[PDB]
Order: sequence, then structure tokens, then C-alpha cells
Amino acid sequence: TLPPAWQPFLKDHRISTFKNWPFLEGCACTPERMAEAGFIHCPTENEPDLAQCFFCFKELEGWEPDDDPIEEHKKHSSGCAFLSVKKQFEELTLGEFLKLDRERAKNKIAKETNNKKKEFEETAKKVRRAIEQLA
Amino acid sequence: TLPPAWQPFLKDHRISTFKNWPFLEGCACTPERMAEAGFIHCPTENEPDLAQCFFCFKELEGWEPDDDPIEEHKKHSSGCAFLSVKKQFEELTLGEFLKLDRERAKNKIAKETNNKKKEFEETAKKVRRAIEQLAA
Amino acid sequence: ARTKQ
Amino acid sequence: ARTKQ
Ligand SMILES: [Zn+2]
Ligand SMILES: [Zn+2]
Repeated sequence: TLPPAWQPFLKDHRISTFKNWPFLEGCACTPERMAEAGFIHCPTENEPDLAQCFFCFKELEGWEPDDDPIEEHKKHSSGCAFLSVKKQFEELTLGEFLKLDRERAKNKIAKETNNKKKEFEETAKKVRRAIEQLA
Repeated sequence: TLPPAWQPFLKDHRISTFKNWPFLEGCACTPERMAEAGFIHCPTENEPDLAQCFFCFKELEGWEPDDDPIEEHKKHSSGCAFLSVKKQFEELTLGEFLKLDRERAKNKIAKETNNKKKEFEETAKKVRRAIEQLAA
Repeated sequence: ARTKQ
Repeated sequence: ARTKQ
């Protein structure tokens, strides 16, 4: 086996996430290339093509067949330490591995923060709007 | 955070495993030198000096203060892969590590089935004896 | 591809 | 030392 929270570091686990991914043979954003890129497929009905970096948590939709998932990665999240990782997983040192996994747990915290802040501004807008309607 | 099952690979975790370990500083078989040798303290009310190699599962009590845990390990389980491991943990490669962790799970089963076997034979002896007594 | 919603 | 039991 292998601890379940470390799976996303494994290319094959990532590939495995692509359920009804539409871009297959002939396309440049195949499940395979996506996984190589660090993406995991996390589809909702509202956006069935939603892919997310397991490391930086940056979320990307509106995929088109010619999209090279790696360039899209560099483009929409230039600072993702995964991109820098040039070794295969098992060539990584455990120290290196734990460094990476540390940054990822922090990226995760940043992300939740950024979310909470967005939810906060959202509810504020509602409040301000309701208040104007009252004023 | 290191998943709980991989802890024993960590020297520190192994030391921390030692509670009320009688031998100590001034003694060759310190907790520190035990961990380094791969042992955990699995003390039983019987003998709170029960130690086990986390890797080959070889078990040893009745420790002597001048016993060199590494020497005692090699002698008892000559073919324990841990003994070959010369790099620090974080120095290990994910491959290297994965290879070691399979090795260990393998040793674990070999240990357990070895128990099953011996237990079975003992049951087999009691049954045969009882059938024999019935012949008489 | 583009940043989410 | 010695192997258990
Ligand atoms: Zn990323
Ligand atoms: Zn051993």
C-alpha cells in the first residue's frame, strides 16, 4: 500500500482520477499529460472539466483539446513548486519529499484562506445591498 | 506528519518507544543505541525489557548492559535488510524506501505464518495423542 | 483553459 | 541476548 494522502504525488493515481475526461487520443491534454502536469480531475456538474493541481490547488476549467496542460500550468500558477520538481517520484529523496509535502500543506492553507476571504466579501456585498435597499 | 505505520522507520520514534528501560547511560545498550540498531521497546508486564526489531521482527529480551545492540542484532538476525541500511532516513530514496517497506511487510507475514505453523503442529500433537490413548 | 469561476 | 521464549 501507500498512505492515502500521498497518492496525488503518484502520477498513476492522478491519471486514475480522470473519469469521463473528454480529451483523449489526438488531443494534447490527455489524462496522461494532465497527470504529468500535476492535475487531478475534480468535476462538478456545473463544470465537468474541472482540473486541479494537487500541489497548488489552482483550479482550471475551459479546457480545449490543444491545451498543453503543462504550459497552462506555468501560465495560471507560475509559482508552483511541483513544476520545478524534475525527478520522477521514486528518484526523490525522503527529505526532498517531505519538503515538498510541507509546501503543499501550506499551499493548501493559503487556498482555504483565499476561499474564506472570498466567502466573506460575498456576504458583505449582500449586506451592503440589503442596506441600500433599506436606506 | 509521518503516517503512523512508517514511524518505526524513524530513529526518534524508536527511542521514544522506550519507557522505563532499565539499561542506561553508562551502559552499552542505551535506548539511543537500541533505536539505532532498529529495536523498539515492546515491554510486557512479564519483562519490561522486551525489544523487537521493527524491520525483521526478531524479538529479544534478557539484555546485558555491555551488549552491543548492533552486534546482538547481527548475530541473531544476520539477514535483516535494515542492517544493510547505511543512509539516514531522509537520505533514503523513495524507491529505496518503498523497497524496504515491502521487505518489512514480507518479513511480517513470514513471522506470522511461522507462528500459525507452530501453533498448528502443537494442536496436531494433542489430537494424535488423544486418538492414541483411545486406541489403548 | 482558464482559472475557475 | 536471547530470543524470546
Ligand atoms: Zn500547481
Ligand atoms: Zn532486524
